[PDB]
Amino acid sequence: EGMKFKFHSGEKVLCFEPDPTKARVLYDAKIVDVIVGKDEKGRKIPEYLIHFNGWNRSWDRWAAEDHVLRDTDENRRLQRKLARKAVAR
Repeated sequence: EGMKFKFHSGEKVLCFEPDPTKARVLYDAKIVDVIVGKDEKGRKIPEYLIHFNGWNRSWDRWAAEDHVLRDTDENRRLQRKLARKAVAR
């Protein structure tokens, strides 16, 4: 690998809505795999296979490190804020 990974396989996490057509929110999620990938420019980055809790494995997707947050009180609070803001009615 060479590089440093902030998260690890098996780690329960909060992952942002990966669909840009959808409201920004944080899902309860789990790291399922980790590789070295690339950004828009071809520069090496870390990437994570995310399974989203309560969603079947067809929703699994690769995310960049910054789209994933550690599951903490602090990020739980943010999850609440983002979720209640997304209610459109």
